[PDB]
This record gives sequence, C-alpha cells and structure tokens, in this order.
Amino acid sequence: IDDYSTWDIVKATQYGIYERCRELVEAGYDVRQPDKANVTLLHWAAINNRIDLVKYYISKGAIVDQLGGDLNSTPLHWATRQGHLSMVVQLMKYGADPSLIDGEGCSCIHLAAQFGHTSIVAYLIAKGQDVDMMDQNGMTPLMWAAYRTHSVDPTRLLLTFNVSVNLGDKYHKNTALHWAVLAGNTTVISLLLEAGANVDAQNIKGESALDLAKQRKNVWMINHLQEAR
Amino acid sequence: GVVASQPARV
Repeated sequence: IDDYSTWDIVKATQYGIYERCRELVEAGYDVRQPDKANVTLLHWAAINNRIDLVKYYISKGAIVDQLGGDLNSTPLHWATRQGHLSMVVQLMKYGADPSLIDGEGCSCIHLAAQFGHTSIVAYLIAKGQDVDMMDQNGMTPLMWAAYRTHSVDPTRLLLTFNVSVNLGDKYHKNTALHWAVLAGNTTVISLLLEAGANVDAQNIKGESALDLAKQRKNVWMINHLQEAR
Repeated sequence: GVVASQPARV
C-alpha cells in the first residue's frame, strides 16, 4: 500500500496530495523553485485544478503569473488550456492577468476559444475581455474557433455578441469564414453565413472564402457559400 | 488521469 511518503513534490502536486506537499514545503522546498522543465508548482496545481494547493502555494509567496514551460506560459494559461473554469476564476481572484500572452502569441480568451472551452470564453467576456481581442498573430477568438473547434460552440456563443464577422487576421487577412473553409469546419460555416460572413471578401492572396471552397473541390461548401451570395 | 505533461505545440 502506497502512502505517498516517498512521492516527490511535483508528483504530489499533480495528484493533489495536500499534506505531502505541505510537509515538503515546510522541510525546505521553495515554492518558487522551478523543476527541470522550468515549470513551477503553481503550474501543476493549476492544470490539475488543485484549488486548495493553489491557495497554499500562493500564500507561501508563489508568483501568480510566473512564465514557465516550453510554451512560456502563466499558470492561468495552463488552467485555461485544460478547461478548469473554477481554477480560472480562482486564479483571476488572486490577480492573474488573462491578457498576458504565451509563447504562441495567445492570451487566455484565445486559448479558451481554440480548445472549445465555451464556459471559459463566456466567463472572460463577462469579466470584460473584448470578444474581438486580437492575439499577437491577429487572430480573434472567432477565427480560432472556426479553425480549431468543429462544433457548434464556442462559435455560437461568440456570435451572440456584437462581433465584427468580417475582420481578417493580421498576416493573412483570412476571415473567420476563410478559416472555417480552410479547415473544412462545416458546422461553423453555416453559423457564420447565418451571421453575415461575406463570401467574396478577399484575403492577402486575393482569394475569397468561396475561392478557397472551389480550390478544395467540396461541392457542399461551394453550394452553401454560393446560395448565401 | 491527472495532467503530468506540460502543454506542447500542436
């Protein structure tokens, strides 16, 4: 029978073994000391939704928005990627900044959009983040949703807000519709057309969304887009 | 399972 007295601090954090973590910290483990992957204990507590460990580590002076890992992200980024609304709320109550960008150029609303975490997207918008916030690559949450979430939400949720459906990203000028067409995201195409996506708006290479549909020889996408012109 | 790997590039 394993009683966790031999587990190291990282593994005990991941699994939420509260008393093991506390005894190691009191025996001298610095809560700010990263592991060999440049990841802090707060990161592991956040991505495994360890609410109480998160309070404890922060009360011991853990840096709330410390960048770590290969993607160079805050603990709140990690929680957002993983989908823990309770952790996102908790970290933002202790002052975590949802607008910080990670090493892929994304702030939290973009991360929540691209991994389909609809209630986190709604929460960030409810807390004031702009629905059309651009990340470092010029992507909006709606573009990320079109590109990466082949599902009704979070796209349906984003369109309940005064979104500007025809913006293009900064370095391609691809609209959300362009992205949905590139990705073959047929669920999202109908929602964007119903929301007013212009099928002829051209990107930086002069291709419209309908041009991209023709290129892919997808009759369903060509038909749907043409009937909305 | 728990999360024991850091987030990675897609």
